Amino acid sequence: QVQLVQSGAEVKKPGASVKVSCQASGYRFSNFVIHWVRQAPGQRFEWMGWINPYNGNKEFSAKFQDRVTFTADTSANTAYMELRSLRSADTAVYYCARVGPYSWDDSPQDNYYMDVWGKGTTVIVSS
Amino acid sequence: ENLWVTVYYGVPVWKEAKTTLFCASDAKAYEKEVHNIWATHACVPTDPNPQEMVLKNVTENFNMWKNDMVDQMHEDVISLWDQSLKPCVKLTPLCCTLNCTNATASNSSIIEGMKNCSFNITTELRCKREKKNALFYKLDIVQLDGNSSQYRLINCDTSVITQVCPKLSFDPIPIHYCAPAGYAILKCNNKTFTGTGPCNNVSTVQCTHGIKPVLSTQLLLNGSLAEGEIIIRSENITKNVKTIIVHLNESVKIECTRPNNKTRTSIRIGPGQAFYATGQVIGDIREAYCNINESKWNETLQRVSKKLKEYFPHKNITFQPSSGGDLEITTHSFNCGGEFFYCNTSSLFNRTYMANNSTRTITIHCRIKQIINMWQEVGRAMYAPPIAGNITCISNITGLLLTRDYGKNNTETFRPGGGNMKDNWRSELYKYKVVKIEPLGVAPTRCKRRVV
Repeated sequence: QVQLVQSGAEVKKPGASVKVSCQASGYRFSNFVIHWVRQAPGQRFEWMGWINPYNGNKEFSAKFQDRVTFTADTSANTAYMELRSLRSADTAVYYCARVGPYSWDDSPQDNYYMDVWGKGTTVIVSS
Repeated sequence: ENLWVTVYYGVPVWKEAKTTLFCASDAKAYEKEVHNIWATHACVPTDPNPQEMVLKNVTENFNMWKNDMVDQMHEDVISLWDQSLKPCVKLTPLCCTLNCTNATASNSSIIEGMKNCSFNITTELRCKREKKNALFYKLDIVQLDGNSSQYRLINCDTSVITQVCPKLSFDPIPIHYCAPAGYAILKCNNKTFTGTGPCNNVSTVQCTHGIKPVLSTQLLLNGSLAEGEIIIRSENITKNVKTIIVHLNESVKIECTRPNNKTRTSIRIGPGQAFYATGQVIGDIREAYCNINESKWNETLQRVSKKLKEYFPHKNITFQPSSGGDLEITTHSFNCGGEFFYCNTSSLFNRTYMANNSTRTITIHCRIKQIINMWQEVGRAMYAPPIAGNITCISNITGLLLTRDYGKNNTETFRPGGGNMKDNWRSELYKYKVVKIEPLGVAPTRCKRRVV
């Protein structure tokens, strides 16, 4: 089986930072890109970005590039995210994800669909 | 009484330390009048004779995992490409957007592997935008957007791309590595060394034997062989390990070919420069493929599994294909002739075992790409120009870079992996180490000078 396990829930101050972790099992962590996804109550999911633990290349949605940072460690089987300058709109459930395996017939980046997710973590911006 | 100091110079003892090593290569390519990316950059002469010299009664520590002279190797291999690529003209103007279709190959209404690709480009030095066309492999191409579709190169958005200067050759050559003045190199002539711990038979040499910077994943090819039985090397702290290196004592032939005939087409960006493009396809179309002897491979898997079991003595061992992720892991990678082959190895690693010869050839489908994430580097890529006509290839497989998954009930799942490029050379430079001389020493004795 495949699972991604996350940090505990967070309630943090406005203007400060929130940092989250996502530890994996059932597969070699260094051989799959990892996504980050958020959902506010009743709203769409909003893309945050992706990271590839094998190299550490990063790509952000330009909406969030000044606010978000990722990193991953091959010795920990864990991916980290950091979102700086919290506002009330950041109150949402956050997820990390894993992509499907590439196959011979696929064109590039056909596989970045969400193959597996974690159970999510609640983040609330409050004093 | 009457015991009295003496001092010696030229003493034969040593201590461990880091050093800056010498490159050492052939004089001119394969001693042929052409430019080579490795040999031509100085690297001193074709030193013919290794000064091997054997030591009586020397036991020596060795840590191939922490050895300093793999780091300098990685720094050198990186730097040579970095300096060599710089004068070559770049691909930056072509990164602009694309509008392209399916390609009509010769005598064919379709070809499923090829886009035919049309693009705007500056034809003069810095003006006169015009349309121009070429064709590309898929896996340098991506697409989503527009009311009607719109195409783009894979890497040019995230990273700069430079095409290798066309006359420069990618083929590896034997490079020797010598210590500078004041330092020496030790070997382990032992034919069954684990890689770490004391070494019961040691010899020294000014320069190592020739080492070939073969770029490869998933298989050690065009390399060396273990003199004794097969050797399996792993991190020694824990049962689960970062990587495992298996190094065969007999090497199995691999041949590969790209049968389709390719003609070239050239586009002028620049002043005394030229972007090198891929044009019309010629010949009966097939994908690239490689061939391996079947029965010899069955014996090879029996042998390596026979020794994995010594560590790991319960019933099952399970080898499996690649795990997943982006393509760069999940296909066996190498280059030959002038282009970079990527092969789905899954058919070749589907065996399973339980405890307690020039026929029936297996073939593997193998795919080919032109833009590359070479040295697995942040924010940079390389482009490879096409080569006229078909290509044939031969190489000798020597070992595997494998990995273990998290364990499960009486069943082990071994599949290819490791992946880190430093493990390629750590699989061959395990023998060596570099060391400093302290030529000075002091002692008691029955001797003085005269005060007069």
